[PDB]
Amino acid sequence: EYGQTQKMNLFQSVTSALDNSLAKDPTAVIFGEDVAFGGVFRCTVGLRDKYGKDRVFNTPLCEQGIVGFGIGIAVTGATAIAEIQFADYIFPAFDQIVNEAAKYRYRSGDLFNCGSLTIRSPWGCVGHGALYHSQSPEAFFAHCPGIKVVIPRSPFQAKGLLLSCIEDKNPCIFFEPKILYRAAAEEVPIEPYNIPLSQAEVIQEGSDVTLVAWGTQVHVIREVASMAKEKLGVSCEVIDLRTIIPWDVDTICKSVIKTGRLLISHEAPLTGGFASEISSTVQEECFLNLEAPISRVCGYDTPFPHIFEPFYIPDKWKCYDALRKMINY
Amino acid sequence: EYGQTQKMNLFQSVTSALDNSLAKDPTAVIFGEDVAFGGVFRCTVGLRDKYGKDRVFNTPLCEQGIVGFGIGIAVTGATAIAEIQFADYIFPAFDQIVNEAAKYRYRSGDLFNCGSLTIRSPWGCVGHGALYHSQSPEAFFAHCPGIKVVIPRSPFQAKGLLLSCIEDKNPCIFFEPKILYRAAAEEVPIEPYNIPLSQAEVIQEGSDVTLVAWGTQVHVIREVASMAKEKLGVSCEVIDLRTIIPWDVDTICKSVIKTGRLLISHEAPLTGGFASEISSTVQEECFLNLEAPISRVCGYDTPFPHIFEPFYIPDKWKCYDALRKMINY
Amino acid sequence: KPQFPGASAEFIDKLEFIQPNVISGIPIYRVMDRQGQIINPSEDPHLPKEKVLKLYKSMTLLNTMDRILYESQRQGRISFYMTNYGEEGTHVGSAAALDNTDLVFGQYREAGVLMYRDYPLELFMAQCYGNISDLGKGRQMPVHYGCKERHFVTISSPLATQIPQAVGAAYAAKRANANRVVICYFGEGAASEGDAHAGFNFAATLECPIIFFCRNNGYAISTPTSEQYRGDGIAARGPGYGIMSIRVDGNDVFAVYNATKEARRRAVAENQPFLIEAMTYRIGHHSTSDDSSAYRVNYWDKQDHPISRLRHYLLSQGWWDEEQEKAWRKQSRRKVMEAFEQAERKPKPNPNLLFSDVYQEMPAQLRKQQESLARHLQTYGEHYPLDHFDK
Amino acid sequence: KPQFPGASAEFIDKLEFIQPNVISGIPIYRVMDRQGQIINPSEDPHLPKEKVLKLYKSMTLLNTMDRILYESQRQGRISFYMTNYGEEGTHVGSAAALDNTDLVFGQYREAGVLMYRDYPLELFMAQCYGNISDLGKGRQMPVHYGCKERHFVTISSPLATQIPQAVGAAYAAKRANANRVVICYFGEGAASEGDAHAGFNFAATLECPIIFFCRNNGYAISTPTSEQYRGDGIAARGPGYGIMSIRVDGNDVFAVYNATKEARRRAVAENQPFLIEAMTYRIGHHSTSDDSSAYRVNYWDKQDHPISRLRHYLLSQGWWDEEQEKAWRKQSRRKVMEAFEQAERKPKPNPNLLFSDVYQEMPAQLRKQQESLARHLQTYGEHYPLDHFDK
Ligand SMILES: Cc1ncc(C[n+]2csc(CCOP(=O)(O)OP(=O)(O)O)c2C)c(N)n1
Ligand SMILES: Cc1ncc(C[n+]2csc(CCOP(=O)(O)OP(=O)(O)O)c2C)c(N)n1
Ligand SMILES: [K+]
Ligand SMILES: [K+]
Ligand SMILES: [K+]
Ligand SMILES: [K+]
Ligand SMILES: [Mn+2]
Ligand SMILES: [Mn+2]
Repeated sequence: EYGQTQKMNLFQSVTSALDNSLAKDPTAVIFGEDVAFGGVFRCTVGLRDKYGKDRVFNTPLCEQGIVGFGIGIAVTGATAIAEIQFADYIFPAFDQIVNEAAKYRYRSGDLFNCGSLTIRSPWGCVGHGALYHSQSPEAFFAHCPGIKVVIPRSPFQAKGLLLSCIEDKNPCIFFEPKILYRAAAEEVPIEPYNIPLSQAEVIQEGSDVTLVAWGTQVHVIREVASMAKEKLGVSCEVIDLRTIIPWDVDTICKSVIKTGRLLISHEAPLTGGFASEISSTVQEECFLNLEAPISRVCGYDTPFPHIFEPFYIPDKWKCYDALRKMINY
Repeated sequence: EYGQTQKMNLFQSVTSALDNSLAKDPTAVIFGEDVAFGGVFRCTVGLRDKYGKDRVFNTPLCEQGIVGFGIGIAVTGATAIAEIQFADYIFPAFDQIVNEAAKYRYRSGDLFNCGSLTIRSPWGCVGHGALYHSQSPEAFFAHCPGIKVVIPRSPFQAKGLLLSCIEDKNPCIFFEPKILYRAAAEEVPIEPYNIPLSQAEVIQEGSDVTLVAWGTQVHVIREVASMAKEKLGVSCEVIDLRTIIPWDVDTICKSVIKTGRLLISHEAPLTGGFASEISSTVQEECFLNLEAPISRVCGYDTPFPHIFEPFYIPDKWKCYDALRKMINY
Repeated sequence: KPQFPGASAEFIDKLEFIQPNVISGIPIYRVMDRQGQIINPSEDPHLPKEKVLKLYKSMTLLNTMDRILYESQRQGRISFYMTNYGEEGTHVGSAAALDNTDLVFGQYREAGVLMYRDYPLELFMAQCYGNISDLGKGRQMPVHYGCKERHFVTISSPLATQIPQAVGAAYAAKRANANRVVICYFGEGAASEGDAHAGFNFAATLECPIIFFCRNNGYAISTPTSEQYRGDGIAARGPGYGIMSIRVDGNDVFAVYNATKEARRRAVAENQPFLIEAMTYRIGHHSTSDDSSAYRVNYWDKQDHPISRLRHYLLSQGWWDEEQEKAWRKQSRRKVMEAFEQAERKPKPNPNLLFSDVYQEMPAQLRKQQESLARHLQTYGEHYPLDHFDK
Repeated sequence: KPQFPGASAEFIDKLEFIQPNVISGIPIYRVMDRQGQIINPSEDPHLPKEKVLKLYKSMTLLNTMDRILYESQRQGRISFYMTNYGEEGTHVGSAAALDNTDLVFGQYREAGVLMYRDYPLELFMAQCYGNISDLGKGRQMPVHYGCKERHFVTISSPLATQIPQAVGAAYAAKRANANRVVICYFGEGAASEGDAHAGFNFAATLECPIIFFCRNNGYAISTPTSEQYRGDGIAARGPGYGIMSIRVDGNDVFAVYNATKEARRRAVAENQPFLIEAMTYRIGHHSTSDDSSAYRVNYWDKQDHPISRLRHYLLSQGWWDEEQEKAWRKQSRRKVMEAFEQAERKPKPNPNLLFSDVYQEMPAQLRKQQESLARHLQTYGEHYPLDHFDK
């Protein structure tokens, strides 16, 4: 495919995307809490030694500062790759992201921009992260015109999507599913390559039902697809959304026009979750093809619990049962 | 109805709700930027003189501080009525609202709570507020279990709903449509009264289509209802949602089961706006009754512009045209 | 000797709390008195006549424009305005000390910096009217100016957000060996925001060439400083972050100039932040939305005004007179009125422009919404003010 | 004399920038040396034997519990842990100076405060295991303790959020004439957050009876203080907000005690905030998720440890000996092990409890989701660890 590859898990593919970026773009800098020694998930190991202390460095412990600082770097045209240590701690920077980064180009009539900013952050459940190490905040950002929000499902996908975020001329939030950081490795090009933003990927074709998810939850719906085939004789089309905003409306709609049924799943809570935006759009576009109501299989409308995690998450059984009801509707 | 009433516009009904509250609840305090002299919209005029400088007071200019401070007052059991000067400036406090206020009771197993906190803030378009004096942030808060979000359409409604927020044992955000502050007065009880939270109000019965909105936009859909009747012979049921979360699912669904058609409208941008949550829920619950796709008539997916405001907002013509297409579907 | 990594300090064997000294705080640096006389000759910057006349003419031209735009807002011709009365000295004294290409971030009450940099009257006007000439495309509220050519970052309403941003620009400047400073203006109210604490700290730890310039004008809208802080103003906070700090009489253009000039030299040379707190008084209302009589001026307007103080200096030096004052008042009025008339005659921009620049490229779904408005206007256009807008 | 409303100050006629003094910062207050000898008798608090033995036994019982829970996490028995090594003196010295009903807000590394207040071993255990006895219902990560009976506000992971909250509680206490102080603990890293700047400022302007207590232990995870700030630590920031401030040797229980006692008296009497920066060293890893060898201890563990320093004091006074040390080590181990065994035997709480307390009353739509899980478990229960959970 893309020159020489090597086996990488997700943390290593992130390190490789970042190394590629600082090798080819002399303006690029990487900064945040504890990034200098390699980061608490080891995503920046080696980079300070390779590229210098002025390019990979620790900031003070202040998320509103990190994002404000990165916007300012990007205003000058330099590539700024900010890290927020867990996506749960992105909220102190919410005003800098929503009122500042997202609106920077528009409000200046394109005199100024912070296009060269990317914010990367660990995201999603991790077994025992509880309320503040498990969150999936993408729906809070989906309602903010002017930012992009991108979430990969695997090492190959992560490196391609992150490089696209870094290079894209708009402020981007890149959420890394932390439960995948040391999951199975796969072949990843050593050299840079890009995967397009605002493009969903149909990873398995099918004819009876369309399943949509992102991040780790893609792997859950792939397993649900295999259960439906074996237990029900049902052919499921499985789509990784990849980009939360702007999202690939056309690919999802085309699939649902074919299948007539849609199930969307995400770890984030149901109410106000991004599944509502996908559901209400597909319903408007595909209304005449819908054989059953669009299903949403999500986290409960509660904070993310410590000891009850196994009961909280939208697992393959929850998703299977929902799919079973939808096919019988 | 409720003892002696007097004519009040919306700012005056707010002053009256707050005066009632500090008269009957000795713990209650009111605080924020510029509240001591009466506030920049005059909602707290007279209260410092009446109740004392320790009860109605100015804070430093720091929204994360205002909300953190109010949570702390409420942790002790005292009623804390925080003001955020424009809803556009609520974002610095987003971490204190989402990670702290909303999760306070849950995460402590009910050992501690901040139930006695209310945050009130001017909200919605105002003719020339541009990007930072016009916002409608309710969808950002809708995705956060543990808070309530309430928006009134009129002076009588505002006083009843605000008193319910103040008294409710959960942290509440009360958004005041600032374009209504000095709009037409109506009769408002001088003494306290309550309007229930999580209850929509059907303000006009109809049989062909259900229209849902909140705040100022309720008045727009009421006028659209009168246009549809005159121009199309269409009977519209008009519902004020009132509470954004937790919202009155049953009332909306019952209406749509009757009419078979639903149009939802809100000034906030379409994508990730709260209309998606209402649409996707009604679609799941009422699927077999839907005669046409659920319509959403919203602000565009852009920041809120200065000179282009007349073109941006989901006005009665935008809503009428959508309704016309839906009835012809 | 203590071995703790967190501080460099001796032991002490008596319990003694450090007491803030507020009653006798950081002294206010002043070069000329209220009569425009130099107090200490060794501090006199001895600026050349033509530059001092530029300070003066910039301040008065801004005053002229303020008077006209304020009145234009009261007549319903622009939606909003904020005047700069009493603070014009902090603007031009500091701008005069900068290189043309030093990057400026501001709050909203620093228009004199753009004036000093020769920003055209036409473009101040175009932004307040949101007309076709506005490079901001009419998207923001009046007085939210920006100019890429004159290195003045577009103003935004949320307070203090520009502070950590200016620090990041300063870092990038350091890496590029730009040999330029960033200056970042804000009010004493805005200094209360969490962003100020982030900016100050990041500037010192990351060693950034930046001047933090605080206009302390005694009020944040209705809020007096006794309710804003209890420390010795904003200057007293700088040293705690490791920032070289100074307090200046901001109604004295020379004191402001001298402090900004020295800060700029050292910040760019040493890659180190400086804080200047300019003490002034907010003569006008907070904005056209504020009636300051609801909560509180002529002492300041008549005794200690930056324009009066520099005029006296100019009269004392024989560099200005009544005849020159009279002729300049007249010509600057005429220049402002000419820009004003031209600005009111222009249409507003094409309504399509509400959709571009959200992202660099318009997403397909956003183009669809743009197309939806076009179709809407074809049917319902008579209900919209289309004749005010370019077509 | 300057007339500016923003500061109280004289004029000065020479340009002079205020320079931070970092090399020789705020001195570190110390009552006993590393040999447990009193340095200045007039500072000796002469606490009675039984209270000093409580300080010591609280510190060592916490150390015993840390060792056992750390090892329990390495064995996979609890999901997470954070030790308190080297900082046990800041905890008990300060708690000893408080009234039982003074309200505490914390960060996560102040468990000794709860120990000192006689929080049962069973409930430290129950929270780490998330078992049926946990009053937090197993909802939060381990070490996120809370106790309403002992006035210790439930810990939360987001840093510094408790700071402006503690200030609000202190305000409410003032209004109620509670005659109580609030104390608010945080690390030197957390002091970088915008919330710290909000809390400090609101406390001084609103005149609140609160003690801000900063543990400065030289690291915030991997980040050394040279990268956290460039000012003279956290103590040097207090005066700029108008806060009485002091720096203490936090490995000296008496220095910590004396500073907390005096701050409490004055804060409650005057309704005024105090800041204490306790200088210490983080002996352990940041948490069980951290391997500190990746970025950096025995100097501190062996030369300057709060427990060793107080033991020496106790041995010097003839108030403890080898036989007492040996017997106490044994009994506290046995008490911790007894709580531990009991905690591991208990089931986790009923899974329904994941839904309650989101709001006070469960909304109807939330009850519907609760009902949906119950129905789900009736069909698919064999795929869930139901036998670990109450029924
Ligand atoms: C985050 C935020 N909160 C509140 C406001 C509303 N506001 C606009 S200006 C202002 C006062 C600012 O005072 P100061 O910084 O002292 O500047 P000055 O107007 O006195 O020059 C306030 C509260 C805002 N723009 N942004
Ligand atoms: C807002 C936020 N950002 C980041 C974190 C991740 N984090 C948990 S503890 C920690 C270091 C805190 O250091 P310090 O305050 O010095 O306390 P210490 O652990 O040294 O006692 C960090 C960065 C968090 N919990 N909250
Ligand atoms: K980017
Ligand atoms: K409430
Ligand atoms: K700003
Ligand atoms: K906390
Ligand atoms: Mn001010
Ligand atoms: Mn630390």
